[PDB]
Amino acid sequence: NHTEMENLRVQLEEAERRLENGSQAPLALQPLLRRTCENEMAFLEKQRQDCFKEMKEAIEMVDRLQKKSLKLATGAASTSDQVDSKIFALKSRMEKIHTLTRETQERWLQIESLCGFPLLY
Amino acid sequence: VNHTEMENLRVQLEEAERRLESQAPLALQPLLRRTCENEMAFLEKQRQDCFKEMKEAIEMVDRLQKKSLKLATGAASTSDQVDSKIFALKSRMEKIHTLTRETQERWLQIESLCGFPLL
Repeated sequence: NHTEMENLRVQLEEAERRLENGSQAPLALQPLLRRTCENEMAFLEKQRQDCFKEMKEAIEMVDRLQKKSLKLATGAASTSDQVDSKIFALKSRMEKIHTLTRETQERWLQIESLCGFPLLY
Repeated sequence: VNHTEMENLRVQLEEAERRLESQAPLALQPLLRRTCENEMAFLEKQRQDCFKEMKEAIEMVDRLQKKSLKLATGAASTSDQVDSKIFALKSRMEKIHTLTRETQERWLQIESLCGFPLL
């Protein structure tokens, strides 16, 4: 009972160390921040999941195009053009997501070290 | 530059003034404000998605009243399954709603352990 326990070990170990330095935040914070940190990484993974899933739809669309009169279409974009810029968007988004998760990991490492206890992964 | 960097500063300087005369290191307040702001944003995007799906559903119900039929096996009709689409959605919206209450509490608690504002 359960991960509550490993938090405790984390806490007890630092309490021992503090009873004997650097930046230290109150030990009551460690479970609250480990939870927070964990929500945040989860939220990122689910964004990464979605972009993957949407990239997979895109691939399927390209498969359809290649498989399957035409008209004029105006001053707009063809469906093929629409798909190519779908991919572009998706790939920029996936880059955005990748840096966001590096930024977030850094932030959490900074928080750890200001706090004086572990929290990441 | 300026922007929210300034506001954080006023938050920090103010508390530094009180501390000079539970405490977390003041350098934490900007990192924690960012973090907290992310979490509420992530939450809101979820509330949005679920709203958007409850809207898709309302649309299905409408299409159903508008518009031949076989035996269908030992399963659920189109209207049966839409009705359960709505049930799931309503539950998700409820879990989403409690989650954001729990999350606010956590941040207030964090605030109080830290000794500075964050929401």
